[PDB]
Amino acid sequence: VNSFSGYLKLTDNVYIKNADIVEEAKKVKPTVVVNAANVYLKHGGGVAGALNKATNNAMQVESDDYIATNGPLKVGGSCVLSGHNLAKHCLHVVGPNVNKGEDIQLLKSAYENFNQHEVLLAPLLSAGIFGADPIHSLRVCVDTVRTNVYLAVFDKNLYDKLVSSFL
Ligand SMILES: CC(C)[C@H](Nc1ncnc2[nH]c(-c3ccc(S(=O)(=O)NCCO)cc3)cc12)c1ccc2c(c1)S(=O)(=O)CCC2
Repeated sequence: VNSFSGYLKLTDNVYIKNADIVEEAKKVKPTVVVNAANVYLKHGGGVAGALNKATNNAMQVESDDYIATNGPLKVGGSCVLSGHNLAKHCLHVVGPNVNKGEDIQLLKSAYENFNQHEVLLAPLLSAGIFGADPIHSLRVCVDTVRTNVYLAVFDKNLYDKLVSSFL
């Protein structure tokens, strides 16, 4: 259960590893995997596309049914759906996409959703092509998340810059 390996503990509740979140989910089958979602839960590329491809599109079929019945999420919001073969549950969280003018204050609301789950495997919210400064996203995670979060960052260069900034 939640057999995370090779993480570096940064704080009492934040751990980090240079790894593909999809490979970590396949190995660990955690209780919760976090998806870096958008408000219509369309998993077209990046982390969301990779997690969806690893479920062979089951995540996308389920997300479409959630959207049809409940409507879109808001930026900073989340929903809990099945984790299929990757985890017991998938927590779809929408961080702001600064490359599109969404406010950075919503990154704190996005990480606050992690607090409803004791243990989570997660990506660094709003980083990559969402345009937020990735070291700033790690500072918001550290100051906002109180439950146990295991961050998988699939880039050794960025992992080293995050760990150098933190230590
Ligand atoms: C900052 C960056 C290093 C980080 N990336 C990632 N972090 C952690 N696990 C990751 N897996 C992949 C991946 C991609 C594609 C594929 S593939 O389907 O092309 N190849 C399949 C081979 O089995 C296979 C894994 C990316 C990745 C990240 C963190 C946050 C965000 C992004 C990206 S974003 O997707 O640009 C926008 C949403 C916010």
